[PDB]
Amino acid sequence: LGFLGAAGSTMGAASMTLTVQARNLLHWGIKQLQARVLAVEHYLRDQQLLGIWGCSGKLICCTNVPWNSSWSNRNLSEIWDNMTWLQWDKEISNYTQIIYGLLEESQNQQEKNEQDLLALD
Amino acid sequence: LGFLGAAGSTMGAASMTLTVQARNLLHWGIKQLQARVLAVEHYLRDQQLLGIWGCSGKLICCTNVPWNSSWSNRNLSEIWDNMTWLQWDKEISNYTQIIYGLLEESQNQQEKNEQDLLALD
Amino acid sequence: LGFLGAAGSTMGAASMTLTVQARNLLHWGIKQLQARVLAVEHYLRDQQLLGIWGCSGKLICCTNVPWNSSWSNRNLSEIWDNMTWLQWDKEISNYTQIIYGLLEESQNQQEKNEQDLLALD
Amino acid sequence: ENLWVTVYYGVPVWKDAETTLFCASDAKHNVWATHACVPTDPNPQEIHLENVTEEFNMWKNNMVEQMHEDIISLWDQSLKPCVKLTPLCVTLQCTNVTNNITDDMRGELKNCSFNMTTELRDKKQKVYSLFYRLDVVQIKEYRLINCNTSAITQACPKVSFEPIPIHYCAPAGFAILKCKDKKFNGTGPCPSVSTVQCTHGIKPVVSTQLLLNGSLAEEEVIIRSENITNNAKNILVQLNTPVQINCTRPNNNTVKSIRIGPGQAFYYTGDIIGDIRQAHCNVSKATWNETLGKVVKQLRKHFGNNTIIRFAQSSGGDLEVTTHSFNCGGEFFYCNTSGLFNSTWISDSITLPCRIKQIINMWQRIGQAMYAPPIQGVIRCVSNITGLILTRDGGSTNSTTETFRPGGGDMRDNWRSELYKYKVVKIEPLGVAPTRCKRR
Amino acid sequence: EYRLINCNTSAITQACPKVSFEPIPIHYCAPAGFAILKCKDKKFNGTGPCPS
Ligand SMILES: *[C@@H]1O[C@H](CO)[C@@H](O[C@@H]2O[C@H](CO)[C@@H](O)[C@H](O)[C@H]2NC(C)=O)[C@H](O)[C@H]1NC(C)=O
Ligand SMILES: *[C@@H]1O[C@H](CO)[C@@H](O[C@@H]2O[C@H](CO)[C@@H](O)[C@H](O)[C@H]2NC(C)=O)[C@H](O)[C@H]1NC(C)=O
Ligand SMILES: *[C@@H]1O[C@H](CO)[C@@H](O[C@@H]2O[C@H](CO)[C@@H](O)[C@H](O)[C@H]2NC(C)=O)[C@H](O)[C@H]1NC(C)=O
Ligand SMILES: *[C@@H]1O[C@H](CO)[C@@H](O[C@@H]2O[C@H](CO)[C@@H](O)[C@H](O)[C@H]2NC(C)=O)[C@H](O)[C@H]1NC(C)=O
Ligand SMILES: *[C@@H]1O[C@H](CO)[C@@H](O[C@@H]2O[C@H](CO)[C@@H](O)[C@H](O)[C@H]2NC(C)=O)[C@H](O)[C@H]1NC(C)=O
Ligand SMILES: *[C@@H]1O[C@H](CO)[C@@H](O[C@@H]2O[C@H](CO)[C@@H](O)[C@H](O)[C@H]2NC(C)=O)[C@H](O)[C@H]1NC(C)=O
Ligand SMILES: *[C@@H]1O[C@H](CO)[C@@H](O[C@@H]2O[C@H](CO)[C@@H](O)[C@H](O)[C@H]2NC(C)=O)[C@H](O)[C@H]1NC(C)=O
Ligand SMILES: *[C@@H]1O[C@H](CO)[C@@H](O)[C@H](O)[C@H]1NC(C)=O
Ligand SMILES: *[C@@H]1O[C@H](CO)[C@@H](O)[C@H](O)[C@H]1NC(C)=O
Ligand SMILES: *[C@@H]1O[C@H](CO)[C@@H](O)[C@H](O)[C@H]1NC(C)=O
Ligand SMILES: *[C@@H]1O[C@H](CO)[C@@H](O)[C@H](O)[C@H]1NC(C)=O
Ligand SMILES: *[C@@H]1O[C@H](CO)[C@@H](O)[C@H](O)[C@H]1NC(C)=O
Ligand SMILES: *[C@@H]1O[C@H](CO)[C@@H](O)[C@H](O)[C@H]1NC(C)=O
Ligand SMILES: *[C@@H]1O[C@H](CO)[C@@H](O)[C@H](O)[C@H]1NC(C)=O
Ligand SMILES: *[C@@H]1O[C@H](CO)[C@@H](O)[C@H](O)[C@H]1NC(C)=O
Ligand SMILES: *[C@@H]1O[C@H](CO)[C@@H](O)[C@H](O)[C@H]1NC(C)=O
Ligand SMILES: *[C@@H]1O[C@H](CO)[C@@H](O)[C@H](O)[C@H]1NC(C)=O
Ligand SMILES: *[C@@H]1O[C@H](CO)[C@@H](O)[C@H](O)[C@H]1NC(C)=O
Ligand SMILES: *[C@@H]1O[C@H](CO)[C@@H](O)[C@H](O)[C@H]1NC(C)=O
Ligand SMILES: *[C@@H]1O[C@H](CO)[C@@H](O)[C@H](O)[C@H]1NC(C)=O
Ligand SMILES: *[C@@H]1O[C@H](CO)[C@@H](O)[C@H](O)[C@H]1NC(C)=O
Ligand SMILES: *[C@@H]1O[C@H](CO)[C@@H](O)[C@H](O)[C@H]1NC(C)=O
Ligand SMILES: *[C@@H]1O[C@H](CO)[C@@H](O)[C@H](O)[C@H]1NC(C)=O
Ligand SMILES: *[C@@H]1O[C@H](CO)[C@@H](O)[C@H](O)[C@H]1NC(C)=O
Ligand SMILES: *[C@@H]1O[C@H](CO)[C@@H](O)[C@H](O)[C@H]1NC(C)=O
Ligand SMILES: *[C@@H]1O[C@H](CO)[C@@H](O)[C@H](O)[C@H]1NC(C)=O
Ligand SMILES: *[C@@H]1O[C@H](CO)[C@@H](O)[C@H](O)[C@H]1NC(C)=O
Ligand SMILES: *[C@@H]1O[C@H](CO)[C@@H](O)[C@H](O)[C@H]1NC(C)=O
Ligand SMILES: *[C@@H]1O[C@H](CO)[C@@H](O)[C@H](O)[C@H]1NC(C)=O
Ligand SMILES: *[C@@H]1O[C@H](CO)[C@@H](O)[C@H](O)[C@H]1NC(C)=O
Repeated sequence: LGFLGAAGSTMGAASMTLTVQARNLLHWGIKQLQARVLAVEHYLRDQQLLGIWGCSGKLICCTNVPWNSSWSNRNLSEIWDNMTWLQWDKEISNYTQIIYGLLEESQNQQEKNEQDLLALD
Repeated sequence: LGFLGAAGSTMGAASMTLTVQARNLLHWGIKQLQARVLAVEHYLRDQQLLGIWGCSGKLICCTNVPWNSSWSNRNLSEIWDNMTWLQWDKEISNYTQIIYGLLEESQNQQEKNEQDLLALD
Repeated sequence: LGFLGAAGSTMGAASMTLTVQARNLLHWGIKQLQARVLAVEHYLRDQQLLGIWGCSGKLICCTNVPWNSSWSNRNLSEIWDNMTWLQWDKEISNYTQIIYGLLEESQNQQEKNEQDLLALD
Repeated sequence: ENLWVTVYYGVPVWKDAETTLFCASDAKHNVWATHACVPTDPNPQEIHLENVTEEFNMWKNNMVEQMHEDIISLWDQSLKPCVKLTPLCVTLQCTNVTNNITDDMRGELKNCSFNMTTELRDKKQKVYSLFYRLDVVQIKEYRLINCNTSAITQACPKVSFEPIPIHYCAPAGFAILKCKDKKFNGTGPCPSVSTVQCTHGIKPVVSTQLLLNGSLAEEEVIIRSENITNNAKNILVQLNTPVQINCTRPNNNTVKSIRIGPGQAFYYTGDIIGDIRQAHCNVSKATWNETLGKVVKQLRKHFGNNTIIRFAQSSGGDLEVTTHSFNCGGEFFYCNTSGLFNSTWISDSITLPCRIKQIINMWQRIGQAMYAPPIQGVIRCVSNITGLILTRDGGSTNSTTETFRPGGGDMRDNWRSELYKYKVVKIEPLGVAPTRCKRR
Repeated sequence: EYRLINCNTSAITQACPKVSFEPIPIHYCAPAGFAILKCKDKKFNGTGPCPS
């Protein structure tokens, strides 16, 4: 189970290696600087997105957005055992923009307001 | 609803857009790199202030530091419903370093010890 | 107790200053840019490591991984009151990689699984 | 009551700031930015900010300085691969040209010859070419202008000088504010403010005494200066209507070239085909007459009632500031603007003579010089005036009259006419507030 | 009479006598966030799916 050794594995099996994958995410002088700056800017963008979702403290988290069955006509056991993450990512690639927008609107925007009201009272 | 569209809104109304604003915060080759490196450093420094305060998990948080209302003689409705954030920033421009110092020292130092004492037993 | 003034004190006393230390952790154009970029990558890697451990929100945290008695033949109160951090770091320098691996492997891998089951219910 | 400190992130507050801006362009070789920059956003966004009165001050705008340094460095890069003319500083014996010529001031065009080197170190050749009087100084024996002051570099003939628009875009964490208010004088609070990711494209058009190919005022002629009461200051006038400029060179000049050394070649003016005639530029009389009347009316508002306003040609200084510089086809022209400013105001066309110079120094730098290659054939160039640069001869309190003369000599003042609209600010997302709340 | 070839076209620079032209093996490595995949197949014509 080296880096990306999980790539051919079922989506469920792959969950065992998430930590390992995370560890590997982080004029000649100009070439070095452009590559390094981009690696950092990219890294931070992913972390900011999790921070909006409130999931930044975890590799795995749950959300309050319900699944739209039209995104994929499959059973839970079907997805977790009969597919790889590579196949899955392609299958729902049309809806990733929608899901990200829903996570912010349905959870982040709603929860911060309700918690503020409780704090205010 | 777009970036800085909240500038004319009241401080209370403006709070709806905080997430939107957050998303947009993140020879010639040298000049371009200096701008990008500094943009990253500035971003990280603000995150460090929140991390010390313990507020880094949220866009909005409460603290244990009392307002000390003599800093400005205004009512909450006079501030939140009748004024912009742009105007507010000027009203407390001479107290900002004081408030930040209070948060780092008067709150975090007490909280870390009480949490450790509970952990010890 | 200025920057690194704590270094002369015993390990227990040094804990008072952790915030002070935290504040200071963050042709010719190439030298300037490379120095800044490397400082940032190092900073971010330490935060990533804490995130794996689940301690990213705190200066001080506890884990459920047991201490190996072979790592150091000393009393707990002896270490805190009779040593400096500079001395302590040398005595366990052979075991640092082992401890870091245990925190990642032996505890956080289990908690993510239990949380998934609780969230599922 | 029991108010507490709270913290907010993402707060919509900005502060004045200066930062490097990223150049971009909508745009085979050209001296301009297209080689040094990236493609623009095809659909720029703009957000109006309601109830915002943000202050602008064009005279302190750092964007002007940033553009200047980028333009100078950009221009210099185009000459780095190009041919050096150091071997050409010679005795250069010359004689008067005799032909079917209507001429100019006598001696304006000369027939010169010199001993020049060849591809081989062992051999020399005798050559001849035409030169303009402006490029030749008497020692009969002559020297090329600046042979005793600087090296001369030949511009590469393949490279176009035609202006290409330049856009500037903010880096993350920064934003560019734009003043939309009509009839803004460049200073004070702007009643209507909006935010843009990038600026409108600005063409690097170089001219003196008149502003060419720029933006027009939306409704009426706008007069602005750093200090309206200080006669030393340049006054920029933006027109609300265009006035065209039609320039031509009728002579049908030809171009010949000779290889010099193993790595270089030199281009020079050959025999002129047909009659030799004076280069010139037209200015419409009727259009200009109306244009001046509008400017005078606005000047009276700034300088008071019943003041007689006159215009005149510059009293002195170098050719760069006493004449109107053009770049058409890569040829550099200097024209006498007298007759445009020859008027007094109380209550079909003009033809201006022009001269051509092949040795120029666009940025007025000591120790630098460039030789333009000659352009073959007849040149026609059509462009327009979008503003004027004026100075006062006044400051006197002893008269009921006032006189204006053309200003110029500082390229930064031309860019101000397009950049006065913009300001750069930094976004500061962190802030605090009193609202009552509790926490564990 | 003769001319060195291309005196009519370009300047000529003498190679420095102390500089060898002997090849040195070069390895290329990925930046962080990237990885290089290697095809292990045999009789591969450089295109299409690689089975390993
Ligand atoms: C070309 O011809 C003109 C006209 O004859 C020459 O200009 C004259 O120069 C002389 C001698 O100094 C003066 O006395 C005249 O007043 C000039 N005539 C003008 C200005 O109309 C000119 O010098 C000749 N050029 C050469 C190189 O011989
Ligand atoms: C380069 O040569 C020109 C021409 O000789 C010099 O300009 C002259 O300067 C003297 C000083 O006595 C004057 O009397 C002349 O009127 C000038 N001639 C012209 C045609 O303007 C120039 O000074 C020399 N070098 C520099 C740096 O100026
Ligand atoms: C643009 O117009 C404004 C007024 O709309 C000018 O503001 C002046 O500021 C001075 C400051 O001492 C005041 O004394 C003046 O009373 C203000 N206006 C007037 C009409 O007096 C501003 O200076 C103008 N900018 C320029 C460059 O002229
Ligand atoms: C201006 O000069 C050019 C040549 O430099 C003339 O172009 C020539 O036109 C004749 C027409 O019969 C052709 O045969 C030649 O081959 C052309 N020469 C070229 C293309 O180099 C042009 O006609 C002249 N313009 C005039 C006389 O008005
Ligand atoms: C600018 O205006 C002048 C004056 O009308 C034009 O001069 C005439 O040009 C034509 C050829 O285009 C000649 O046949 C006339 O004899 C000229 N009139 C004169 C010399 O009095 C001139 O051509 C105009 N320039 C342009 C580019 O249109
Ligand atoms: C533009 O041309 C005018 C002439 O049309 C030049 O001015 C003349 O200067 C002489 C000497 O001072 C005066 O006697 C004339 O009265 C002026 N104009 C006349 C008489 O019409 C003017 O200097 C030229 N401008 C440039 C920059 O060369
Ligand atoms: C001002 O803009 C006009 C329009 O682009 C320029 O006229 C063009 O010039 C180019 C380059 O010579 C020609 O290819 C175009 O055909 C011209 N357009 C016409 C004649 O309609 C004019 O040259 C510009 N002025 C300056 C000083 O650059
Ligand atoms: C490949 O498939 C086999 C079953 O055919 C499975 O046992 C093995 O774990 C899979 N390999 C990976 C990397 O998923
Ligand atoms: C699922 O997606 C479709 C298409 O956007 C939408 O019409 C439907 O309302 C969605 N269902 C949600 C909660 O069910
Ligand atoms: C998914 O559930 C349906 C229920 O009818 C079943 O018919 C189908 O075979 C299931 N798919 C898989 C892959 O088990
Ligand atoms: C996903 O998007 C691609 C690109 O538009 C499209 O070809 C594919 O059919 C889509 N998949 C769907 C709609 O299931
Ligand atoms: C308000 O705060 C200031 C310090 O900023 C303090 O000096 C003053 O006494 C305070 N007023 C109180 C606590 O009533
Ligand atoms: C603030 O307004 C409330 C009513 O909303 C009023 O009861 C209170 O006295 C005000 N506080 C002041 C004026 O300090
Ligand atoms: C809002 O503030 C303005 C001054 O900016 C004041 O004139 C007005 O009375 C305030 N409105 C209230 C308190 O309702
Ligand atoms: C804050 O300082 C400024 C000068 O920098 C002063 O004009 C203003 O009155 C001060 N505010 C308070 C509340 O003292
Ligand atoms: C503690 O250290 C000993 C070696 O001194 C090792 O054999 C034992 O497995 C360790 N216990 C752990 C790592 O839990
Ligand atoms: C640890 O404490 C014991 C008594 O519990 C004592 O005998 C021993 O010397 C101590 N070890 C030290 C100080 O290293
Ligand atoms: C730490 O313990 C040693 C034991 O020899 C003692 O000599 C030393 O003085 C102690 N340091 C203290 C008490 O600060
Ligand atoms: C740590 O390793 C070094 C290697 O030289 C060794 O000398 C030292 O005794 C080791 N420390 C312990 C406590 O084993
Ligand atoms: C000023 O703010 C108010 C907030 O309700 C907004 O309705 C208004 O449109 C803004 N400006 C103008 C000119 O209306
Ligand atoms: C001048 O015109 C005449 C008559 O057309 C022509 O013969 C002559 O060649 C032209 N110029 C010269 C220098 O001969
Ligand atoms: C070129 O050199 C020769 C020999 O000195 C001389 O006769 C001739 O006049 C020179 N040509 C020029 C244009 O000076
Ligand atoms: C313009 O210059 C005059 C000279 O007396 C000065 O008095 C005035 O303050 C200046 N106006 C400005 C700087 O706006
Ligand atoms: C150029 O000629 C046009 C007519 O073709 C005329 O309308 C315009 O005024 C001229 N521009 C000048 C003289 O600057
Ligand atoms: C320059 O003088 C030479 C003398 O031989 C003549 O051949 C040539 O045609 C002249 N050039 C011009 C443009 O008159
Ligand atoms: C400009 O036109 C007006 C009539 O509209 C005329 O009176 C005036 O004399 C003309 N030009 C000048 C310089 O007066
Ligand atoms: C002169 O003053 C009158 C009012 O008395 C005004 O109508 C006119 O426009 C003024 N003229 C100017 C400012 O040129
Ligand atoms: C310029 O104005 C003066 C004074 O009215 C006049 O004598 C002169 O002829 C004018 N020049 C031209 C070219 O009209
Ligand atoms: C002025 O010249 C510019 C050159 O680009 C042209 O785009 C503009 O339409 C002209 N203005 C006129 C003819 O009114
Ligand atoms: C240089 O000489 C070579 C000899 O083969 C010839 O082929 C070539 O055209 C020449 N180059 C030039 C630029 O005349």
